[PDB]
Amino acid sequence: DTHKSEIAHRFNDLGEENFQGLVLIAFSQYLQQCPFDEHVKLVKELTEFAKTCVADESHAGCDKSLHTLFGDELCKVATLRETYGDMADCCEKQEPERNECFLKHKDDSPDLPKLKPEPDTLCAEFKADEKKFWGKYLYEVARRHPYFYAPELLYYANKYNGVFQECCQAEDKGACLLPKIETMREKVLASSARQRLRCASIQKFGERALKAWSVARLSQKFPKADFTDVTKIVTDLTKVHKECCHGDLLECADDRADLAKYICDHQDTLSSKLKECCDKPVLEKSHCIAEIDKDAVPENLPPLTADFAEDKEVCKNYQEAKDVFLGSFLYEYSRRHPEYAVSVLLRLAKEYEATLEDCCAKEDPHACYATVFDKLKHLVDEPQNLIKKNCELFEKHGEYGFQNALIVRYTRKAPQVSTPTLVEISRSLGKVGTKCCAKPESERMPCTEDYLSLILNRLCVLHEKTPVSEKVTKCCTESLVNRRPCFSDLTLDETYVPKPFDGESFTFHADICTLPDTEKQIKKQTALVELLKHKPKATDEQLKTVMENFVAFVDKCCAADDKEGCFLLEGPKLVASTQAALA
Repeated sequence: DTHKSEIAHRFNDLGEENFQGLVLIAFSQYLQQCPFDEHVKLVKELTEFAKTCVADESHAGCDKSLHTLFGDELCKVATLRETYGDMADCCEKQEPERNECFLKHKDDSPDLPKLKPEPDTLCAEFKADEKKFWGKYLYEVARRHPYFYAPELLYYANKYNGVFQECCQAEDKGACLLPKIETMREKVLASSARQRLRCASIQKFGERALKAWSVARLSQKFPKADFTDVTKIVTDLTKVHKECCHGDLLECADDRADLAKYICDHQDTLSSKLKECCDKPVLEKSHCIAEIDKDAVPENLPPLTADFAEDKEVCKNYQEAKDVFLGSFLYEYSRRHPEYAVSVLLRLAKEYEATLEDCCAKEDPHACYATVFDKLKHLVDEPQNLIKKNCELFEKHGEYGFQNALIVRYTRKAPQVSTPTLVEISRSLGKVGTKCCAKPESERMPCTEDYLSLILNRLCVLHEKTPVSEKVTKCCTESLVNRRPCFSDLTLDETYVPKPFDGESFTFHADICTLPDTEKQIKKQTALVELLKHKPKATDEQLKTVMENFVAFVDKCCAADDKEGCFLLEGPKLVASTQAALA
């Protein structure tokens, strides 16, 4: 809800420290290139005005919307616009427009230096000023991921500190810290992808899509809940995510706290896994609930054919009460299948929907949709063969082998996409092997579908910033829930006109010899993409030969005395070699 003084309301609800955090996150996600201390000052200033309004709401300005209050604060420190971008055009414009402009200016792949844990330096900062060091962590992560789930970011900031709380007390700082923060960094990135997809769902496919996702999601976590309760929690959660994804972070965090209290207050009718969450403080409590496993399927449930195929009122309910009727279907189908991926559950509901839209226009609707479930049961089969086929490729060729094959397959599907993007996304798609293939059946599809929906979303967010491929635009915008099988159906893009020439686009150099093995990979794989981009019908067999010429060439020259000399005298016969194998 809103109060006359929203700043007062949020500071009271949230308490200073999380108020401060979220305001830092907001500024850092709005101005991802601005320096830390210009932000800290903006936050100290908002905080003081917040305090004023708390003491006296009757004071001037206190009734201003949070947008107003944020933007005039950003616009003061930032007259800086030169090596910024176009954006200082926003400040000039007024509200509600200046805010939209801001939001529109969020950069999904800023080009900021990957940060390298320097254990001693960071431990120093912790001693001087934990608070600053807390906020330092927030600033760094928020600006690299400007849609990161803001109250979850506070949770992570606290764990990041409680880590140095523990290891900065050590003789071996590194051997302590650097395991912890690598492990935590992986979750942070996973959280970041999950949220980018939530914000893509509402932003490009409307609030309806996000709502469907949550019904499916929540029905899997609390399957013993009735559709009334699920519907109430879905409503509250959709609004939490709507606020967070629109930058309304004080309102997000506050509504999320209220929700987490409602869940915990009702835990006896929701899931017995909540016992482990519900005595925790607020942010840990919310995080634990976010992370909750599905529950077991409730026993003694009737068959879905009852309400969904047999009920005389099917077309009636679909026509008269469409969104809630599909909602009910999604809930009932989802609570019965924890072994299903959410994007799959949603795919099934869309196909159920599409069948009714065909069938209810006919003379005998029931004759037409009677068998709808046998059809949907089969849509679950499609992924299985390919998932199976890919896990076999992974077992036989490991992660590297599986990324190289994906690089060939996605370079062929989308040869216009920039080489660093094709490398990044292939490399992430290939990690699905490691993540999912040694799972059992009950988790395997959800594992794979889930993780692919997250990385394909990354591709589409990147592609929206610079659209280059017709077929990518198509799969990204056609249907959210069908993105994975769309990208799968994509074949060699015959509309692509090959890279005729350049002067030796990719050359290996003696520098390569010292890079860490990881980075030597990304160099080989870049070179693979460039090979494919110039000879877009090269065969699997030709491609494996040239990769083998890449590896033989580097091994020979990295093992040479005059390393750079070998790259320069022998480089040329790799170019000819490749030429000769491609004919």
